[PDB]
Amino acid sequence: SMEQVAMELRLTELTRLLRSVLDQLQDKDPARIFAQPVSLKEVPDYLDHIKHPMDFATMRKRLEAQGYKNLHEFEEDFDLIIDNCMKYNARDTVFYRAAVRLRDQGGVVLRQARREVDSIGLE
Ligand SMILES: O=C1Cc2cc(O)ccc2N1
Repeated sequence: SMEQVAMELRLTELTRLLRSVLDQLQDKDPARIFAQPVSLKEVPDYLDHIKHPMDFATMRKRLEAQGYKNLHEFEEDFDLIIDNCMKYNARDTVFYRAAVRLRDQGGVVLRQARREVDSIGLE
């Protein structure tokens, strides 16, 4: 139907915006601490601690499959990256501190993304 196509165009548009958001968020992780899934070889007990692992590579895969239906879903995954890290790692670690900085710097980007999605009406 034309309606299905129209909705698919909207999703494709949302995906374009979220790709820009994702790039901006990942730029705030220049150490690439969150670039890839935590290695279960390097950290064999990780899944005993963290029940829903997340990372930028995994988000990017879901994104390119047009797997985010709205900004909320995307934000959920971003928050998993930060929240998982701040639980597994102690306060005095480079990992925890990187998560705090990513959360803080990233709030700015996500604040504008919310306004843009609403105004352009992408969801
Ligand atoms: O959250 C993490 C993931 C990781 C990998 C590693 O080799 C050492 C520490 C930590 N903390």
